[PDB]
Amino acid sequence: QVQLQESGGGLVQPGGSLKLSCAASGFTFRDYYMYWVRQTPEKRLEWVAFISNGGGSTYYPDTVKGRFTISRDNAKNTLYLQMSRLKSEDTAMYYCARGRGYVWFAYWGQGTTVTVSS
Amino acid sequence: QLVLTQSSSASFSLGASAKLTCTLSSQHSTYTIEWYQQQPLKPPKYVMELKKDGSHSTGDGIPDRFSGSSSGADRYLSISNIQPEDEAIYICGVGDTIKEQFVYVFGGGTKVTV
Repeated sequence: QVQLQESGGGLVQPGGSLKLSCAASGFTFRDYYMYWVRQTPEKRLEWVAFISNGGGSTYYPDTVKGRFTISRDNAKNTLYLQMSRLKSEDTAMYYCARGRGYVWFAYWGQGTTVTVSS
Repeated sequence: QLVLTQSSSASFSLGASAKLTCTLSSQHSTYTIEWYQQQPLKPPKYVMELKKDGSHSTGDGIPDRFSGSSSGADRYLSISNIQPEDEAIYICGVGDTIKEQFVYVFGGGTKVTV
């Protein structure tokens, strides 16, 4: 059974940085694409970042492209999301998701909330 | 101009039948979408992948009461014999590689109350 566990959220300030982690288990981490998807207070879902099996390719929406960095350490079975120059608009619940074939978000984590206040 | 417009939130009485709509933007009427279900305070859950011909494959733990069909730019999620556990927000999403770069749009979501 697949398990994804996020960590690292909390109350932060605009301009700061924060790094989120997602501990994976129940599957061979290195054999799958991993993603980060967030849900804002208004309930809207937003894809935030994607990384390939061995970390060779990464893609982001133009909304976070120059501020967020997705990375992974396959030896630790962990996915990361480095967030810099935090904006109020970054306030949301962040989820890590694992794909399956052509399906992007086949498996989701529990989510960690990042609250940016101003 | 990739957008997904979803039908309005509605309530259904246990045992009833529900049909939800997710409309693709005209230029992408032949796209394959994904349906996600999110129950109160819980993580979204993968429901199904739905193609232009209405064919689909559901996720694990999905009751046979959930089916999909299509009609042009419309993508439908049909919930048969509505149960309590079905109360949730249903969001559709669609991926695409526009300018050699990933893109993924979600719909506003539709809340189903029982």
